[PDB]
Amino acid sequence: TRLSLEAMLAERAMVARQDLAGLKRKLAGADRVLAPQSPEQCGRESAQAQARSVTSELKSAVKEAQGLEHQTLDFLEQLGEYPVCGILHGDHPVHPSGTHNNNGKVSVKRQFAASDALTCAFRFEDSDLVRETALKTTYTDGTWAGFVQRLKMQTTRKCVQEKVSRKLLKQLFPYDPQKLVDVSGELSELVLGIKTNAIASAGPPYWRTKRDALPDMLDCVLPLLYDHIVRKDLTTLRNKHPELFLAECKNKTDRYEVESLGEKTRPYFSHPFHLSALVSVLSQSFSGALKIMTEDSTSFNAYGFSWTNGGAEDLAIWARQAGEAGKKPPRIACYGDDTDIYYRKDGKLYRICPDFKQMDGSVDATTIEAVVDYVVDAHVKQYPTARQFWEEVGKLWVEMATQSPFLIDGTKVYRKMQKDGLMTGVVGTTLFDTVKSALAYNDWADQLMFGSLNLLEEKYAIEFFKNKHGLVIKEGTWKPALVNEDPGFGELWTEQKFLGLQLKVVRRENEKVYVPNLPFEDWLTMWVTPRSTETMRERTLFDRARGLLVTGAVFDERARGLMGAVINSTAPEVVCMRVQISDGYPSYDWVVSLYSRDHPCDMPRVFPEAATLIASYRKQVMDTRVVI
Amino acid sequence: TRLSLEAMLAERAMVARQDLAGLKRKLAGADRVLAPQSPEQCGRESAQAQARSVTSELKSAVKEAQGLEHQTLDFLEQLGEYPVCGILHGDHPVHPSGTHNNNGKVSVKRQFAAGSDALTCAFRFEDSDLVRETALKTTYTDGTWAGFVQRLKMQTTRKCVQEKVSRKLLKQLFPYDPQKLVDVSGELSELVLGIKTNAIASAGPPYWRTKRDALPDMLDCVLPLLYDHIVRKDLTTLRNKHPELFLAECKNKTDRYEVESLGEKTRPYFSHPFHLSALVSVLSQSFSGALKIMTEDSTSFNAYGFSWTNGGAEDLAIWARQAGEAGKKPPRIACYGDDTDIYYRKDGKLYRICPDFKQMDGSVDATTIEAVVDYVVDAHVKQYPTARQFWEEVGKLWVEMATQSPFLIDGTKVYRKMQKDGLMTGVVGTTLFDTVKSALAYNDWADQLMFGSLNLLEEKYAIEFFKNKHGLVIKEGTWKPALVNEDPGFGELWTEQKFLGLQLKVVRRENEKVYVPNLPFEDWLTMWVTPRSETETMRERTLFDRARGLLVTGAVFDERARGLMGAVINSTAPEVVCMRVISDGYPSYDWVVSLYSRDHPCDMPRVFPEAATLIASYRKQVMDTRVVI
RNA sequence: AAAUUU
RNA sequence: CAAAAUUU
RNA sequence: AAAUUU
RNA sequence: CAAAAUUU
Ligand SMILES: O=c1ccn([C@@H]2O[C@H](COP(=O)(O)NP(=O)(O)OP(=O)(O)O)[C@@H](O)[C@H]2O)c(=O)[nH]1
Ligand SMILES: O=c1ccn([C@@H]2O[C@H](COP(=O)(O)NP(=O)(O)OP(=O)(O)O)[C@@H](O)[C@H]2O)c(=O)[nH]1
Ligand SMILES: [Mn+2]
Repeated sequence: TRLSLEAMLAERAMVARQDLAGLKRKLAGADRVLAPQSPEQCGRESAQAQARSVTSELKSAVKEAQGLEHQTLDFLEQLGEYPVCGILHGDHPVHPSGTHNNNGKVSVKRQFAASDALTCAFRFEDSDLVRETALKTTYTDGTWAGFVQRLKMQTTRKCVQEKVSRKLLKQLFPYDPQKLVDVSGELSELVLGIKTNAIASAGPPYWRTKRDALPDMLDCVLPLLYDHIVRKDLTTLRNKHPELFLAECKNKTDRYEVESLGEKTRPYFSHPFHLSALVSVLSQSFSGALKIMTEDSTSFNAYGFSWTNGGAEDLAIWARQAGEAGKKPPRIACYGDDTDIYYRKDGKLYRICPDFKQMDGSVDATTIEAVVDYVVDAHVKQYPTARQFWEEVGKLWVEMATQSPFLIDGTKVYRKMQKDGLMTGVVGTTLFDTVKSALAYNDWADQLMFGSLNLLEEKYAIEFFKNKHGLVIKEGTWKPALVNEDPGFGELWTEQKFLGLQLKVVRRENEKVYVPNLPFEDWLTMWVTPRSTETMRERTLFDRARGLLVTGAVFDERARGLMGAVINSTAPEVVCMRVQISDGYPSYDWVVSLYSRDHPCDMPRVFPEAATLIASYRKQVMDTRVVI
Repeated sequence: TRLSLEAMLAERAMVARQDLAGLKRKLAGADRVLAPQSPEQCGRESAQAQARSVTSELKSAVKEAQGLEHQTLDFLEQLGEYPVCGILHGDHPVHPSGTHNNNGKVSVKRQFAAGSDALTCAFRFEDSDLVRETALKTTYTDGTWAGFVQRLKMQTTRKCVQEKVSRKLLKQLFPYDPQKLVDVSGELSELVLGIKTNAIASAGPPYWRTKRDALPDMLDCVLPLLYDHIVRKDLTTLRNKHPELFLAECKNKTDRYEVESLGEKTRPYFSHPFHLSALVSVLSQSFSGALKIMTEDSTSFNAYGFSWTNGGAEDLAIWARQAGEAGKKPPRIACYGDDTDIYYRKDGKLYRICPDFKQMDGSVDATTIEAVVDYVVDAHVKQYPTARQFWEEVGKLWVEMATQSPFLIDGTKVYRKMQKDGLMTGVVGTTLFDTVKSALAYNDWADQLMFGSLNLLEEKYAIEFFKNKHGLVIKEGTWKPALVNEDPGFGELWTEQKFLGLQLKVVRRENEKVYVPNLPFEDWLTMWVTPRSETETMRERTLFDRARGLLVTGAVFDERARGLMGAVINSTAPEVVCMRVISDGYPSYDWVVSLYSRDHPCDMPRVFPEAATLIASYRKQVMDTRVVI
């Protein structure tokens, strides 16, 4: 009741942005700063019909592939059935009563189920292109057949142990010791500091979101785990409550090639919240301290690299200092299985952008153990009072990464027969892949110095990584290319992709700004396969179009036109409504600014008078000093 | 959707306090710090039945009194009918279609309706005969036509006396800090945006909706129009073209009324246009913020701003004691509207009078009103001279609203007060105007004591004096001088009289004396059973809040009232105590004593000390990572 | 809430 | 969405 | 949101 | 709740 008028106006503002009908009415006359758009190609009805037709074909293709028989799970170790956890937190079990329980045994059921975006594509683009694009890739749960095949490939690959030491990791993966979290502090506070996905599964035995399981984890399971860690008593705990150390093997819903649905569906592992949270203390602290290649010339690390705020140009600057192959250091930087390589032949700069196939399967136990050691050691050198505890956590970490028992479908509990091979989904997954990859390329570079310059060639490179590192180069990814070291306006560094994107130079006045880029076809693939009321659907179209523009679609003339069309199609009320109000849009100029070294600024408003129109008030200066 | 666990816990905490069902489950049986309470007298069904029975009698009494004929409104000037305002703000009229409009004329309909959980609680925990007689004596009601018109006439037609007043005299009685005054030479929009108001109060004509709903129409449309016409000396053009912009509504106040006197007494007030009140509030609120009170400055007669808390109750006593021998040295006099505390000595002994004026607004003369407006405007322009002319124009509007505004009552007929004298209660500054008139009269009273007229201490001559010399009527039985207990014993009263509706009492804390407000049980009980007013939960929560409020105001210092409020508090379900709406605390005796003392502020004690952790299902446990393994 | 990436 | 990096 | 006061 | 003062 008793409120200042200023405050009252603010309250009215918030409330107003929730009333769609009122927004629609107040914005109805407003000047709209339209995005650049390409013209319509056909009407709603035709576009919907074409979308329906494509969706219908995809649905049958997916349903057929999902119907395929899957091969036996004999390649895994069998450990029988596990009893459901009996642990109570107050008046309820930590494992909910009616869930994931077949006659007292833990059970799971894999889901393999069978577009607004697609309609937009047909509305604004050539039918044949949209149709062939939409029929090649689909966002899907995948297939049993594909799931099991990839699982086998991930769990039974012949690996090679890397030759690694702390000295070598210090060189390739330098970090700032002062940025490491003081893990000598009290454990509860440290755990409370970790970030996570609130709606991700908390794993066994919570069988609900991390948000829902949080109290059960912190108040009940974590102290129990701590007590048993510090008393060297984990085996008692494991035997009495096996579900506390159980993972779930899941099929990843993803953008999969329709052609290969029955051969390829990615598995990952969801671990218990209490274990992942504990390991995250070390892992997230270490991530925060890690340098990237653009900050330290010895680092092979791109885990942490950003294209924005000069990053794209930093990559180029870093790359150019690469030396003559066999004489001076190349420039190599790794992010998981994805690597950018620069070297000179007769002073000319070359680039390779190779990838590894099902890489996690090739990550050897030595590399995993060395990475855990390096992270643990980094912390205990800086905070020595807590050495023993964190070494124990180190052991759990390694176990989760290599040997965790797991469910797939039903009650049968499996384990990977060999220790080698990374259990994708463990905390630190990406770091493990990055390190394995970097050790291999570090060895590769050493061999160049010893004179073996034929390792620059596809044939010998593929042989080398297979034989010497147990790593499989993805077909067609070893294609050295002459780099455009100083690109012209609108020209590319090379046609190759690193971290899914090409590097290009665009003009601003007479300056060159380095920005990400892809051909239209790639942007279109992303557009028509979203990674998923009428109002929320309309708003999602708006948001996805903005996102793609920002990522680099704005620098492709056809993609920019498509995204702009979608943006301009979004009703004013949907643009301006309160959301989890973002009523700006990525203009070309703003996106260029984002990738440049400019100070951060807000996206331009779609409706510049929205604030005042929504409030039904535009301030007018009234001077109290006037002569009367 | 990626957050820290700490943040996730915080989100869960906020959500949890809104999930009543979950709160109910988690706090069921929780360790509860019970308030002191008197025992149950009867159960709910019996108490509800008794409440129903009392409510039924009150309803008939009110309905009968509302049926009484009212006297004609011929004592006011008639101005005919006003056309509804045609001003548009964008796609809508400022005066909404189909409201307050009788065939194109502004119209209004007075509401006198004949419409308790509180009463049920009273019966649950107190003697039936006492609750019943208490509840039948006072009711919260719209009042009556008969009573409304009688008080309206008394307010608009009283023979007033012009005060002898000047800036010099007001500086003396109403000192202020000039440095606290708002810089009113700033830009107008910013100044207006800075005023506080009641969001759900009527915005008046021509908006005919809440201030919250009318705010854009006011700021964006009407206020600039008003400003343009002010600065061009063109207000009469505006008045003629859009009369509704300068129209008030005369309304009946819903209030606690004696059932006996329903047909004789219902308070009238005036609701003015938002644009005019907002403008004047810039000056008035600024001035209120600068005003000193009697406990800060020995010359001040002003209690507008006084607080009983944080030593205030003791400050009153300290201030009072320095009163001198009547006819030799200054008394101690302090005014808040029509309510005044007076201290003097006869043969060195301290006496107290707590007189009140009857329908005081009717007695406030136009000279006093004009002087107060001048004093406030001048205070600002002395500090910020660049804006003199504008604020003098606002000064003129201010006077017009407080003495001569045209107004509706019921139907389309527009009235005006025939005489300029008499305050139109509801204008911005209402309380200050009353306070000043009252203080001028008492200042004169005190002067006459010095000139030798010591019989003005006596009821007979005091009443005569205020009537004849100031046009003010002392309410009967409010002039009763009393020997003050200057150093009160533990549990003793300063005197039995009320100032600002409360007695002053001394309570013991260890071996210290703390000065606190107090009333007899019957008064607290009257307040309890007549709330100044939806789920069962919100009703239960309101009971909890009213019980706490009364305790804090001083009910905690009466044994039976403390017991009643405590019983209500202890009856409140845990979920209702702990839900999102300080909130989950209760006023213990010790905490309330601390509030009235000069102690630093602290939170009320928790009803459920471990509520936070129980609700979260998490108690932090220290786990040491430095352990040897 | 959204986009890209691994 | 299992862990994650980069964006607004 | 709530109590008292004018 | 017409303007308000004090308080939680
Ligand atoms: O969502 C993801 C995608 C990829 N990765 C990591 O990326 C690495 C390789 O990805 P992958 O092992 O999942 N299969 P992939 O190599 O993509 O097969 P292909 O279709 O031939 O390219 C693995 O080591 C994963 O751990 C993730 O951790 N999460
Ligand atoms: O709710 C209120 C009460 C009082 N007042 C103002 O304060 C003045 C005195 O306040 P008052 O409330 O004590 N009563 P008064 O009308 O003088 O006589 P009576 O009814 O017999 O006790 C009134 O005359 C009004 O101007 C208000 O503005 N609002
Ligand atoms: Mn990959």
